[PDB]
Amino acid sequence: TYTTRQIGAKNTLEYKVYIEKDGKPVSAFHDIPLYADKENNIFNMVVEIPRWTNAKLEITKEETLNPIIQDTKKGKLRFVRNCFPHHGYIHNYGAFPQTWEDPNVSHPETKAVGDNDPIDVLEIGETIAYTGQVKQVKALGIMALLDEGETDWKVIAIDINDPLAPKLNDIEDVEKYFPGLLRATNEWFRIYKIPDGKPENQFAFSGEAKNKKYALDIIKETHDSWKQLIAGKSSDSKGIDLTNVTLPDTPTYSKAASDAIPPASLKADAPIDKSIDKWFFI
Amino acid sequence: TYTTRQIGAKNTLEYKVYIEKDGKPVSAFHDIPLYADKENNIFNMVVEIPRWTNAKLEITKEETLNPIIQDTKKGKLRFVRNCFPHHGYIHNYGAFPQTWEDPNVSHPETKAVGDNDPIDVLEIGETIAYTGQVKQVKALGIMALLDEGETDWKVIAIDINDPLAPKLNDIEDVEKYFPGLLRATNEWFRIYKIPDGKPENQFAFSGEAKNKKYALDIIKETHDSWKQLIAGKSSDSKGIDLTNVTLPDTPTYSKAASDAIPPASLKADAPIDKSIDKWFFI
Ligand SMILES: [Mn+2]
Ligand SMILES: [Mn+2]
Ligand SMILES: [Mn+2]
Ligand SMILES: [Mn+2]
Ligand SMILES: [Mn+2]
Ligand SMILES: [Mn+2]
Ligand SMILES: [Mn+2]
Ligand SMILES: [Mn+2]
Repeated sequence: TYTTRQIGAKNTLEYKVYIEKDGKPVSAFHDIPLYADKENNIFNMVVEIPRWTNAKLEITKEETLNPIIQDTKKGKLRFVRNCFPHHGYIHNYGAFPQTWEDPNVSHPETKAVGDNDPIDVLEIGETIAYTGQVKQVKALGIMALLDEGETDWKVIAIDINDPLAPKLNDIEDVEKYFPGLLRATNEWFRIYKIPDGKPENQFAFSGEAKNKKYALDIIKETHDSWKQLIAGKSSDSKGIDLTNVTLPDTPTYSKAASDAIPPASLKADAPIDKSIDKWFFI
Repeated sequence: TYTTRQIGAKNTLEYKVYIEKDGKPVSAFHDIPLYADKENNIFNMVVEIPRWTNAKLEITKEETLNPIIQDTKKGKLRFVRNCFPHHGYIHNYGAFPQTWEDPNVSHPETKAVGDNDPIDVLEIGETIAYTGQVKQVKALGIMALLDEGETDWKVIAIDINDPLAPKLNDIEDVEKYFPGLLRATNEWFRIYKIPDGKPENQFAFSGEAKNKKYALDIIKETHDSWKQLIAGKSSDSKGIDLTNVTLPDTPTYSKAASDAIPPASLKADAPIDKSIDKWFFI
């Protein structure tokens, strides 16, 4: 069973969320299996950001056991702005562990290098998830986002426990049960950084959402890039901390890393500056 | 100075918010002056529901001093559902005190009786308001909503402290600085109750937002209806509690009413059922 270990208050620089496997901290990047049920195409998704929130939380590549922490820009805590008609993130957002968008190679389909991070997942179920939650989802499709010129695929998925899950089997079903969502998803990733002064992003395939099979191929591909990385065979690992406690066959395996993680110190959320309330009409 | 006296925890049946004037509870319906600046037409708006929230809090007509209490449905707290692409309410929502949508007569403009409540206000500023907040706003326009067949005007307004207030002077400026807000406003009020089993709402004037001049005229007439009501001259007050502590000339004036209100008993917000998370595509 996976649980979370929180250090500090949310919305502070000291906030860290470690994922625990049976009470013991494990690497959120390397120790959680990508597949919950391989042949049935059920995956383990690590949730970073709950729907309708702004704090840009992410699994950190540079710290041991890769806790989830808030991203920073110029020494300041990072928050995504509200762009009409959306309120913060419009999906439960996270990544698939044991995957890597290889920055060392130009990807053929997008003609750009990867963004140096596990592949991204948009979970569309009704329930709002929590930071550090490990959930089982099934893939429905995938969108080729070129984020600031880098390959940054967005997998469309759904918690297997969602009431609609059995009725969603491929990308065509998303438009059927969630009309307008794919259109709103394309728009969201194109414009979410404009309030920060960044240019609009673009999508390959004219923003088309590829089907489940295509999505599976990309996922497995990024999983193989991770296999190379964790074996220590990448030409450039970019300072990613490869410490893990469940892969004894790897050179960075260390059972003792778990014991070095500090105990939980869950404190009440810190306040967020009122400027984050603002709705941008871009 | 207007402050708030909170009884209980937010999101519970016992939650009440009384508005205080210099430390003394006053009627949120009758004792708060409609105009903050009559010559400049600056109005006092009582905030019921903050933007992006769901609890349907309202000024209560039947309780002494008319505190803000959450509406209920079948013994349970009433929450408005999230209808794609909106999250809860898309405006800071409230009312103008000392106004009344008269249910005893059919309004010439819409040919329907009033909904028996203070006229409604949509405040479009960037900052998220708080329940029980008395804010000064300028009127920009008005929409003729026929809610379940009753005259239910919606005044469009903005906090005079908003950074864009100087630039917004009439209805046309809303589309100029908040493109799409009006269309979204039209859609929100048409569909927000479909998930509750209600039929879609309608708008007179083809759902067009009338200008400031027009709005001022309607507010004036609802203010005159209230003047009749508070005087005890309405043919039927529908059981509304007309107790007030600032209008000596009225038969229901009673200064001791402030003293009967118990002291503030603020508690931390109570959790909201996860079912409220659900996004409806209707
Ligand atoms: Mn990032
Ligand atoms: Mn990511
Ligand atoms: Mn990105
Ligand atoms: Mn990414
Ligand atoms: Mn009502
Ligand atoms: Mn109202
Ligand atoms: Mn109504
Ligand atoms: Mn009303």
